[PDB]
Amino acid sequence: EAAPEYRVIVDANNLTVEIENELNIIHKFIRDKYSKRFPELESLVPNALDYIRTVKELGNSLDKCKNNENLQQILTNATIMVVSVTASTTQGQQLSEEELERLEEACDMALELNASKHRIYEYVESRMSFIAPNLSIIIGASTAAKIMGVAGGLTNLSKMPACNIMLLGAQVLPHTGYIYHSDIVQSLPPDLRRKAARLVAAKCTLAARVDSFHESTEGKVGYELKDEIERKFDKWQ
Amino acid sequence: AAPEYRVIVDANNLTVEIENELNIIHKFIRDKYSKRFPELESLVPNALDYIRTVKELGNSLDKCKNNENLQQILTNATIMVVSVTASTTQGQQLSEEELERLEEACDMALELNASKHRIYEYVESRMSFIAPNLSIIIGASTAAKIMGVAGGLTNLSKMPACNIMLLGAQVLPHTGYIYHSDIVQSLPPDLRRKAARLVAAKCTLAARVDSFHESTEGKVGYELKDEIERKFDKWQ
Amino acid sequence: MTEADVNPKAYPLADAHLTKKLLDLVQQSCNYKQLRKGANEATKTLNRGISEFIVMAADAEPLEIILHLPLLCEDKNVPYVFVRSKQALGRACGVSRPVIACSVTIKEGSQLKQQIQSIQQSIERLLV
Amino acid sequence: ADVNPKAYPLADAHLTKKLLDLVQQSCNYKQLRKGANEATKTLNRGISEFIVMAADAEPLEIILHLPLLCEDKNVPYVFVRSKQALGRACGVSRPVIACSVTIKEGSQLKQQIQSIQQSIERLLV
RNA sequence: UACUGUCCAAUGAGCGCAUAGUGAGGGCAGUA
RNA sequence: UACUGUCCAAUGAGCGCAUAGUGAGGGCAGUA
Repeated sequence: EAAPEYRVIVDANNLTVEIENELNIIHKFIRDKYSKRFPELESLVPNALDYIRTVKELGNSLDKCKNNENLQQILTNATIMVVSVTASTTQGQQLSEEELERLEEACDMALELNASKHRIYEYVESRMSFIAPNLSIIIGASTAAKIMGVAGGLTNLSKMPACNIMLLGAQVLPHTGYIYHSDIVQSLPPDLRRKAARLVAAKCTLAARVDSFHESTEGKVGYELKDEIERKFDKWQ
Repeated sequence: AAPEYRVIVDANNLTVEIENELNIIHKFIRDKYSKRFPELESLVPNALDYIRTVKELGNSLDKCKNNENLQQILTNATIMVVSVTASTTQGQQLSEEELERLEEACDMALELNASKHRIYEYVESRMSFIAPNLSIIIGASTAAKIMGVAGGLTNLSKMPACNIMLLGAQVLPHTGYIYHSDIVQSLPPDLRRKAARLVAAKCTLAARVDSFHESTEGKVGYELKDEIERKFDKWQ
Repeated sequence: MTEADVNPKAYPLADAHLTKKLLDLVQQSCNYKQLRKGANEATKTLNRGISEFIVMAADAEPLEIILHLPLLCEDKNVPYVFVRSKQALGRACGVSRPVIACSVTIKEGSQLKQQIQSIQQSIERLLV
Repeated sequence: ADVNPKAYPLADAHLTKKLLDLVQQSCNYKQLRKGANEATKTLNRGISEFIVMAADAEPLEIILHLPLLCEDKNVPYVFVRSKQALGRACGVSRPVIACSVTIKEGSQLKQQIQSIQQSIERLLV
């Protein structure tokens, strides 16, 4: 009916993935155009946001890795020692003001994207739990907004067999779709995934239907199915 | 260039085009002639034999008994049958325009036909020099087909049977030139998949044998076909 | 006590005597391969427009997990009826588990044609 | 007994064995493709380490193409006197007339393979 | 599952359709 | 394969790559 809220969230959800891509790429750009000085650091901390965050501080002068305050609060202290040793055993040269200026500038970018990212996820997870509360409980805010994006809204999403629902937005890996790459599935031993998907797929089809008619608004059915699923995951190792 | 094979592959193609034409003509001559002698269509079912006849008897149906030329084409049975059923013809004569056209179309069929054969005689007489052992298994024709799309007997020999089997598929899924060959075709349809695999397999062998022009008088090829023929006679 | 109180949304709910005829029919159509068992599987036969009727169990908890179906037999104008026991129904389709939805597929020149015929009429009768 | 001349290079009764328990070993490791067909596939795809063939396979020519794909991407290859043996070696009830050892990054066989690669070179011109 | 007998099998056993598809029993343990 | 015990199963068991692709044991009979 005109502008239906779901659409607004689907599109909203999408900017997050756009930003994953954008960050993923900014990651690669910084670790690269920085691996000129401290080329080793890359391999030391493999975590994007942290890395990007650190390299903004570290910067042009790399002495004093120990006892800095944000270098401290952004990093585990067990891994702040292992730098000062490979910081003295420096492996690269200082940077021009034109090569740094574009590194600092592309960090502020990284973080400012990251902010915007979370604060979009916050929006989607919220409104999603009002739109379709049970579906959400199982697979998650976003993934649920994705299956819905393409299904074209909770109504149709509902009238779909689980087999089809399972394959939503698939083309990397054959017959694996939004739910396969979901969070709740990927967090498993890879031999367990082709099964887990159909299990989750099918329960989602139940939630989806239950949400279609607006029952279990508090989220009951959702929580139940999510448990019946997690539990089967243990029995399964 | 000057790729001998490419010509053979190319020529073999006419033969299917001519084969297609002949078909059209037949369907045409059967269509027009049924105004003069309807029932004939089904006494002579054979495309070529049916033309040769409408060329022979033509507008005068009576000239078909005692007929020397006819007797060299049709069993006494069929002849004596067309002869009796043609005193009960059930269809009128033909106007010159209608007859000259149909007679002219017959002459065509036959000229095509007999030229198609002079083409086949070439394709075999060559296919057995470029790839003798191959030809003996599948058919000089079908051989030259897959060889055509493989682009040479050498590139053919550098292929997995699995692929060869697939040469020339777009009907049925993953049926290629081999699946439609004569050998693969001349059996009960369930036994045809196991059969395609087999034949593809054994051709990948002959193909390789012939990429080294060995067993040129044709040895390998015959033995291979034998092994294949018995594996069939076993299956029922 | 009368268990005669089932979720009202489960409409129409077969008369006991009717309920027999379906299970019985369903049991046969299972043997003539004119039967599909499943929530999901029934939904398919609806869309592909090859279901004569839909039988659902009011047992079905939560019920909404199959309520999407009645709204679909409206579209494709297919008769649909609820029987009382998902468990009773499973056993009819010949399944050790409960089955909350089944469909009797269409098929040409099947002896159960007039049987299905009747069943259908009898369902029509309560939807009206 | 002497083998058909085309069989070349042919491995010492020593090289023979060294090869066949490499092949066995690379079999329980996922790095083995067995069969003249599958053999060719991998040559084509540039992911072969070496080729082993079976100079008693008649007609010989039925594998002699493999040598010519070893020239496109330079890849080694050898002929062991018997295929029945090479079949036991690949883990099969039937004869095997050729086989190919896959390329896989970080394989503990990595050393024991190059050991063979370099061993065949010394056989060739 | 296992045993026997026999016929095939890297010189290739078995696969080959649908993926907005499929649609019934299955896993594991003990016994023969 | 039969039987027994347990778990899971139509509220879905099991399937799901590449077709110029796949890549190992399989069919039939008898016995348990």
